[PDB]
Amino acid sequence: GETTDGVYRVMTRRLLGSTQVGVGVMQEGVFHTMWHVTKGAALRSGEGRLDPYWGDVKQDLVSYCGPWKLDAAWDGLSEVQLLAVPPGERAKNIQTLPGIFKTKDGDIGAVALDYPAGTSGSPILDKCGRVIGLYGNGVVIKNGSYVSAITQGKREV
Amino acid sequence: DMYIERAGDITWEKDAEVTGNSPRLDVALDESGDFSLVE
Ligand SMILES: N#Cc1ccc(C(=O)Nc2ccc3c(c2)CNC3)cc1Cl
Repeated sequence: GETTDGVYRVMTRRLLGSTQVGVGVMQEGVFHTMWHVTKGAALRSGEGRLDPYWGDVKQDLVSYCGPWKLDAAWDGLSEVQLLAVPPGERAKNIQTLPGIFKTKDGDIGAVALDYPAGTSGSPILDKCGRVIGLYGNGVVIKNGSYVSAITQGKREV
Repeated sequence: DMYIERAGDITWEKDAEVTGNSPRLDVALDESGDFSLVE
């Protein structure tokens, strides 16, 4: 069905009514989302079917119809926009300066914005509108609030 | 069965609502893709 570039809601009719389980990015005929949103399951876009192509539980990423296409990266200095798509609410850009997750394998940018878990998969953008990562995987801090990493996949060849 | 619905274009919005802090955190990432605070 619909394969136009843009941000999409990931819904389910398994629970009560229509529930939003997450968000995703359609770019170059590939649907990109977080692994914990779909658990690698098949998706529907009208009459059409989207089959998983690549996935990894540790990176918490998954692609549909083709290999991961998003390769933009945070510059480590500039503010970014979370194009948050919350359940039952309109797509909304929120500008913030990301912090840093310091790990044994390197540093990763992190946005300190709290949203309903069904917002996971929402894209984080740079000043050019390029998707530098996805929102939805991070940590819970002292005040009970969430700080998500800027999770980006790898583009092959 | 899960399904997708278009929610909009991926664009940067000038004069969007600016909020949130920039915390530097020591974190660990396990095999299940779950983060944890290192202390
Ligand atoms: N604000 C907020 C907020 C709070 C919690 C979560 C969340 O639970 N994410 C998540 C769930 C399961 C797995 C993973 C991450 C990676 N490994 C499995 C997302 C958000 Cl956006």
